[PDB]
Amino acid sequence: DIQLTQSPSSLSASVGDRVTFTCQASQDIRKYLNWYQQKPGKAPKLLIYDASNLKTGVPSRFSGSGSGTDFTFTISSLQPEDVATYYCQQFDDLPITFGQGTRLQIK
Amino acid sequence: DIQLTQSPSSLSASVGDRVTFTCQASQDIRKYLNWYQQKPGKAPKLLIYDASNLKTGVPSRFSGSGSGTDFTFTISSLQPEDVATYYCQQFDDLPITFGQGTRLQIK
Amino acid sequence: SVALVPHVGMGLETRTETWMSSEGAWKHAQRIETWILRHPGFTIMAAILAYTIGTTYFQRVLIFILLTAVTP
Amino acid sequence: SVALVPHVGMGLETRTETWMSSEGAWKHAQRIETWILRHPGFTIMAAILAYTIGTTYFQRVLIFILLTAVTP
Amino acid sequence: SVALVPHVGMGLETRTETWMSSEGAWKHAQRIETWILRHPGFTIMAAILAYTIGTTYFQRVLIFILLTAVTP
Amino acid sequence: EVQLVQSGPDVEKPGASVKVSCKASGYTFTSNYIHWVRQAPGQGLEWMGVINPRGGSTASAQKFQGRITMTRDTSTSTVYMELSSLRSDDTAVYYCARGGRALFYDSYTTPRDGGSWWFDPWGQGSLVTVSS
Amino acid sequence: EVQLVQSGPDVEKPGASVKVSCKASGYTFTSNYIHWVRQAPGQGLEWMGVINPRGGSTASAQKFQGRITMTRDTSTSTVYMELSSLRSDDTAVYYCARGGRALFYDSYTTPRDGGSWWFDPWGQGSLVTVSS
Amino acid sequence: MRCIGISNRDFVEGVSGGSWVDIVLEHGSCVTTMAKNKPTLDFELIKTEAKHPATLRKYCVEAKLTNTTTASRCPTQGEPSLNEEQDKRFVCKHSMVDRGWGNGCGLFGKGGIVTCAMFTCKKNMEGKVVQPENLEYTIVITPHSGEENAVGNDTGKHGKEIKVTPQSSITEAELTGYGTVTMECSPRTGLDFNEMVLLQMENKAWLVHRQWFLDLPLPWLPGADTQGSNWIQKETLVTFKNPHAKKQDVVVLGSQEGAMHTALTGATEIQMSSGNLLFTGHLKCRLRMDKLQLKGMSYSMCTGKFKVVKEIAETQHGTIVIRVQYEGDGSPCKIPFEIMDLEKRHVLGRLITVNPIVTEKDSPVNIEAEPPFGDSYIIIGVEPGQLKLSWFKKGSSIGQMFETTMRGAKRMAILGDTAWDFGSLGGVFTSIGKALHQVFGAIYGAAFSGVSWTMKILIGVVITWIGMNSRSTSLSVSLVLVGVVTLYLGVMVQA
Amino acid sequence: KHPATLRKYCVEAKLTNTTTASRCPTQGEPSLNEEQDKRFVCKHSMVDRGWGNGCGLFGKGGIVTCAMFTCKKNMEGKVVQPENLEYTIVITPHSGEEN
Amino acid sequence: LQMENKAWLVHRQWFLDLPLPWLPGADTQGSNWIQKETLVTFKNPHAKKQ
Amino acid sequence: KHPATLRKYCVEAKLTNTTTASRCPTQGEPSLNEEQDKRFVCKHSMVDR
Ligand SMILES: *[C@@H]1O[C@H](CO)[C@@H](O[C@@H]2O[C@H](CO)[C@@H](O)[C@H](O)[C@H]2NC(C)=O)[C@H](O)[C@H]1NC(C)=O
Ligand SMILES: *[C@@H]1O[C@H](CO)[C@@H](O[C@@H]2O[C@H](CO)[C@@H](O)[C@H](O)[C@H]2NC(C)=O)[C@H](O)[C@H]1NC(C)=O
Ligand SMILES: *[C@@H]1O[C@H](CO)[C@@H](O)[C@H](O)[C@H]1NC(C)=O
Ligand SMILES: *[C@@H]1O[C@H](CO)[C@@H](O)[C@H](O)[C@H]1NC(C)=O
Ligand SMILES: *[C@@H]1O[C@H](CO)[C@@H](O)[C@H](O)[C@H]1NC(C)=O
Repeated sequence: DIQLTQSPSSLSASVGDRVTFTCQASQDIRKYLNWYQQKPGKAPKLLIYDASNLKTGVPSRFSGSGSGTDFTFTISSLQPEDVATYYCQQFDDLPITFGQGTRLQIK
Repeated sequence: DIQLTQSPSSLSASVGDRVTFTCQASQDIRKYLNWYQQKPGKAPKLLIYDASNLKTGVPSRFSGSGSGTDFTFTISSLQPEDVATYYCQQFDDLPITFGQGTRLQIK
Repeated sequence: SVALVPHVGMGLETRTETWMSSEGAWKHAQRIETWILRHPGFTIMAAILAYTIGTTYFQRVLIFILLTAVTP
Repeated sequence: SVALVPHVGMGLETRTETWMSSEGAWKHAQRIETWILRHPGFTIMAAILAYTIGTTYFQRVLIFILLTAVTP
Repeated sequence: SVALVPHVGMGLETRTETWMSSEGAWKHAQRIETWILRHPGFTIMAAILAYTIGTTYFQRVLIFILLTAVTP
Repeated sequence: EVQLVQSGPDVEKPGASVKVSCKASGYTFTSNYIHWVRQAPGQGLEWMGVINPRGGSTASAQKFQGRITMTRDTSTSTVYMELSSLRSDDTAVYYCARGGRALFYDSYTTPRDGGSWWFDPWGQGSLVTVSS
Repeated sequence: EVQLVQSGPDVEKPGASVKVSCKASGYTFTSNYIHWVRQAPGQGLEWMGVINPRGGSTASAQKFQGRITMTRDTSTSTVYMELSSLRSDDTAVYYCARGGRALFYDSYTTPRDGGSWWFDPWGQGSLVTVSS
Repeated sequence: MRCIGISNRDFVEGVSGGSWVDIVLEHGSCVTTMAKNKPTLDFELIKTEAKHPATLRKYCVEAKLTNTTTASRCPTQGEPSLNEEQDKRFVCKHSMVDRGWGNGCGLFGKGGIVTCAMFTCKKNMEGKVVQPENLEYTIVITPHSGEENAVGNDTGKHGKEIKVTPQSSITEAELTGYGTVTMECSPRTGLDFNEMVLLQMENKAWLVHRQWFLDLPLPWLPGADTQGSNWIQKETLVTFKNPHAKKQDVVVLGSQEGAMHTALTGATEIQMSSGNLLFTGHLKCRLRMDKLQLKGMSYSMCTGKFKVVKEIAETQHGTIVIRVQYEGDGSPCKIPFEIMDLEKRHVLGRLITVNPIVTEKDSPVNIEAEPPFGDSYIIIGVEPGQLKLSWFKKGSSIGQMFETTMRGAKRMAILGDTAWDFGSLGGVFTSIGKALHQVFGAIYGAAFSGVSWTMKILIGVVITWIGMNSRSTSLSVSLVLVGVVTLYLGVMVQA
Repeated sequence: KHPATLRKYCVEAKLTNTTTASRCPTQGEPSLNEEQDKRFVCKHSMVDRGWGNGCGLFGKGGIVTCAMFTCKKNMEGKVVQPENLEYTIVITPHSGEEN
Repeated sequence: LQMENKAWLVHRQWFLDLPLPWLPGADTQGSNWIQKETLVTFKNPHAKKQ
Repeated sequence: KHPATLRKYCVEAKLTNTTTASRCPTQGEPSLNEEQDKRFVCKHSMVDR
């Protein structure tokens, strides 16, 4: 049913750069979407809820955007400790589902 | 319930001797009783059914007796290969139960 | 529950006394009479009914004792 | 089973045709009439009943078409 | 379709039970009574008809149990 | 021939459940009753329960009340005993065998009865140990 | 603090069933929803199902239909996930976590939302491997 | 034996006629018979096997579609055509929609349109028929009198299988000793085949009478087919959508298999795997017993000292089987079995082993008998009187005539006037009975048949009511006959 | 848009396992353990037993059966609240502009 | 009928019809009890829960 | 001598676990998996939400 597409699959970037992801929904999910960071061998972690929102304790370089089917995650300045795989999450309807993930490689 | 008492607990005997066991029932079991031989590390085996009866293939030195609550198993001539532990079995009422067993020791 | 259907009339009895042995009857009466004492009004209204319906004097008596029996 | 409950009178309909679309009615008729052809005797006895009971001519007609309807 | 003409009265019935044995009858009843519960008004109007037509009392009863038999 | 092959010995943790199998041959698998009898090493024989191959009727002893399930596969001509809430006391050898009787379903005392319940046609036993 | 301790990694035979535990602390154990999310090594995150500590209501995804049971012990403030008919594909790491919960029974969408799904304090994960 | 426990059984007393009996027996039932002599025999009926069938009809419960072209002509002129409409393997329909400048073509009207579809079937029904030939009954006719071996276990060899076919007759049978027996079937008086159809579904089957099986809806196809794919129907199968205006559509109808079950209710099923299993039905045989020995005669009466293993075993009204094991010398000597009253010999039972006998010695010989309605004192013992056993039979004489009447009623029902034949040699009254009910119920037969539980009971009460209206004493010919046939036949049937 | 799912009807199933039992007596109405899991189906019936059946007493016996039950096919029936549901209309002008 | 010790002889039917949780002679782990409706009553205060 | 056991009446019991559920107050009649095993006791009721 609800198919969450994540793009791109991977990115390599130099420190300080701005990076963005995009997730596209087969249905209108309105404001329900999420952005995970997960470092290898670690549990996943929070970044963005309601597609628009930082968590407390999260650095400010993170942001999220988009509304109906389409969304963009953004880090203003790439930082080395940010190497991870990132995700977006559709909660709508509850056939709960995730984006496939996007890996980073530091330059 | 159908407490089955077996006596004696053990016997030692010389070859060729006549040996007898006795099983006593808390209730009248009529003709339902059984006599097992079991050699160590082996499954148990048949000897006497209806308290009175040899099985085909069983040597003739074996016999059984008794009726209401009381019974006697008998080997006419002790033979060395007969070293085992022996049992009597109450089938009546079906809270199926066994005698505690009697071990032999050859002299 | 087992509170009622107390295996009474039934049959089979015997020559020997059974259980509550000259009580449970006496019990049955005493309790229902007690409950009568507690709720006199219901006695009143019921009796009135007896004087209303049928009334064929013996009739009154009957339906009255029933309306006494009627309380569970 | 679902063989009979066939969601008909119900309501809600619409401006557009639904399902068996001008069939299942004429189905219903054709099959019961078929079954009439197969068991004429029952028609006979039933009709007789119509001539027996009531009989108030219009009555006869009614109870007759009833006894036609009566076959499952 | 095969939904109706369920090979029943027919004949040939044997000593041994057949198929739905001792169900499909009480099925039939339960079914139709259910549908009665669902559409009480139709019961009402029908009964009224029974009080209208014929109506020498037994008649009313009869044509009414037609209402029962009207249609599932 | 008259024969029984039980599955091999096993060991489990306490509180667990174990499944022991009993396969048979040499007769009509629906023509004889099955019973399970246990022997603790420092003890004699103890009757656990009973299953009927035909139809599936079952029964069990009071001691194992609640603790033991019995099933079968007719196609494989095989019986399964299973014990739950394993405890160290449960450590023993288990045995399965048959009966000649009448059937549909499994008890009987008045019909026939006896006839080498588990002395001539008894399995080879199997060891099970409840340990941490 | 907000915390989750899952039981350690395990390995099982195919067709089996495994039971993984999720213990929590730092809040009222009845005040948050529980979900199980699995990650296969060569894959991302997959949502297995949900249990409500309060009252016991549960739900599961279509893929695991028939295969997974969820229970709890309130006294221990602990949840249990269990998977049946284990197969090699099942080999993965499992995760559990929470939701900020309106009340009785489990699953809501309209009432805002949880604003996660095993990412904040779902736990440390645990590895399970289905192998012969 | 082999009868005991089946309940529902048929005691037939006496023969006369110089040995003439009429037995009507069917599978779940069985029959126990007696005479003033000859050994008691039991007739138990088992599988009926019709060998050669022949296949009439093809019904398919499921299909699928593909290809399925369609066409429309125009405003007005023409009714559209399509070439594949010519192979009847397709299904076709005309409908009407509309067209115009939107459709693009001609002047604006409600158009004709057509469609066709490939048609290919899923699971079938194999229905065949069997001529009143190639069909046979198998009977076990079992002796009583001991050995051991179950009053039961119809398996095991005693009463042979005594096979019979209408192609043959006279049913010559033999048993050990006395066992010369002559039976005569009348299978052509049986189920009345050629009215019959055997219908194999995926692996359950059903026996249903022909016409209904003709008239049944759903896709037709004749016994010849093989490649034909020629099916003639399909109008009741796949239905076509026509939403509001444009287009139209074709729809596989979906399997009716269950619904067909719901239909085949009200019919005895039949298992058919290999060639036939056929059960149920009924048959009537006539039995000539002449050359029967009593199985032993000029003997000595036991010796003494029986020691007995079992019970009492009161089944189903009477028979009270007992098992005993003789102890002693005397070799197959008669067993002095008696059933008497309190003391003061009035003695009355009635014994069915008749002439029980000891076998080879050790073997649990058994007996059955019928004590009176009351207290019973049973005695097998002789010289030191040996064994007396107290017994009590409960029940009531009156109650037994009553229940008997219930039996005979069920017999009036189920298995018709062949029932009247089920006795033996009533001379006039029996025959005239069979005829009177023959044509009589025959006219009630089928005519007011095809009716079910509900309509039966209901029509019953109404017609008995109109009878109660009391005109001209004809009410009885209404009324008593009415209520009886209607009600009594109402609840008993439909099983 | 958003439905929510109320009901599961299955149009087809299959059986397996399917143990059964009878007590044979009078005494007792038979029981079987798998009758416990309602995923099975159960029924009581009555047949008969005796010396042929072998056991007791000669009477019409109680008997039971159960079966495992599993369905392949369904109906998904859902409902929608008188909310997010929407209509789409084309409101077209006349006046030329070909086609 | 044996209770904790004391017992009672009562005629059959009544002993069938008697209420309270049913369970057949077979038992064998069954824990299968019919009934329980007459046992174990459920509160439902005014509105919420149960 | 020989009896045979017909009936098990229990005079006392206890409860535990005891999950419960509700759907919300039209669509659906709530369900819970443990309603499966008849060893549990079950009831439907109606409250509000
Ligand atoms: C039904 O008949 C069969 C066939 O006689 C009985 O099986 C026999 O039982 C005796 C008892 O010792 C054996 O000696 C025979 O070898 C058996 N026949 C076989 C195995 O073919 C069966 O016992 C009878 N039914 C009952 C309930 O006894
Ligand atoms: C219905 O509308 C469509 C869309 O305008 C028409 O298709 C157009 O036809 C003209 C005719 O030359 C072309 O120039 C356009 O490029 C077409 N639009 C496309 C291809 O998107 C269509 O013709 C109209 N229906 C009829 C019957 O004319
Ligand atoms: C119809 O479909 C079949 C598929 O079985 C294939 O031959 C082709 O698509 C069509 N054949 C025709 C139209 O003759
Ligand atoms: C049913 O039988 C199969 C064998 O065909 C067995 O594997 C399975 O465990 C059985 N299930 C139950 C519930 O008895
Ligand atoms: C009930 O809860 C206890 C612990 O609270 C647990 O051990 C037990 O397995 C539970 N029982 C059921 C049937 O879920």
